[PDB]
Amino acid sequence: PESIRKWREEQRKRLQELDAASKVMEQEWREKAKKDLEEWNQRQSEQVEKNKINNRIAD
Amino acid sequence: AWKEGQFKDIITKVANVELYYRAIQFYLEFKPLLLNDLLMVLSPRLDHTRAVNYFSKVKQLPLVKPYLRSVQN
Amino acid sequence: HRNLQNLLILTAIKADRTRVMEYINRLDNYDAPDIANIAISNELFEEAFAIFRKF
Repeated sequence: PESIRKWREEQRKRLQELDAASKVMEQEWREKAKKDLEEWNQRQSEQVEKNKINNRIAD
Repeated sequence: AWKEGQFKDIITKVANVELYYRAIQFYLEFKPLLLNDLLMVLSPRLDHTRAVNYFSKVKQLPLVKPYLRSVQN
Repeated sequence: HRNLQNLLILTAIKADRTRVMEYINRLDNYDAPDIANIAISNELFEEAFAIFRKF
């Protein structure tokens, strides 16, 4: 019945959908990593400021 | 296709040591928290100069501060 | 270190990369003056300086 046409088309569409899904998942993971980095840098800056205050109040 | 345990086990059995830098970059892009865990086991088979050079390039020196305490020897 | 120093130090000198410093800082039970003279014969002199400073 020459099913090679659908054989190629359905698989190509499924692969194109899976690639887009994987790209969206990777972008979401990158955004989560950036949010974690921003959350860690703020705490690091707060700790640096607390250490500076403790060194100032030492004298 | 990614998994924490499988990658942590197969990272030590590779031949090409240049893949360590690419893995570190991809982790920093995806999972920056596991960078210290990866460096703890990759420390023998990885250069310490290029790692800190890349960390200073991307401005991530204090992120690996606890790792530097185990390489002072 | 029986015929094993050139397999790591001399092979790294042929590449002229920063891996020589790590190899010096990691390899033990080697011959210092031999690799020092080998480095002096090449274009890399800072490695021989570091070796002479270590000993």
